[PDB]
Amino acid sequence: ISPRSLSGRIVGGVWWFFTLIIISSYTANLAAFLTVERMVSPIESAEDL
Amino acid sequence: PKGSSLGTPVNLAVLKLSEQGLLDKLKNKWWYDKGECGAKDSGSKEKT
Repeated sequence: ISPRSLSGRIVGGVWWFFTLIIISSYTANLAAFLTVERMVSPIESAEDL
Repeated sequence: PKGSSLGTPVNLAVLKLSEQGLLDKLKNKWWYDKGECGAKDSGSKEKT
């Protein structure tokens, strides 16, 4: 966010694309676990119990 | 064999070994103790 920088543009371009992929994957995984309700079984084994 | 002297004593000894735990102990000894795959389920980490 400072004036015009030839290098700052590529930094904020790669960074913007990176954070875009990150937030997209976050939303996608959140929908994946609000849609897929798979009952996880805790500590079935006796030794871990 | 039918009518053998060892029939009933072995029939009782099997139950005696099962109730004592020696049968399960031998099972674990020759299956898991000598088993090549030692990590078994205690170290699998139960990925979740």
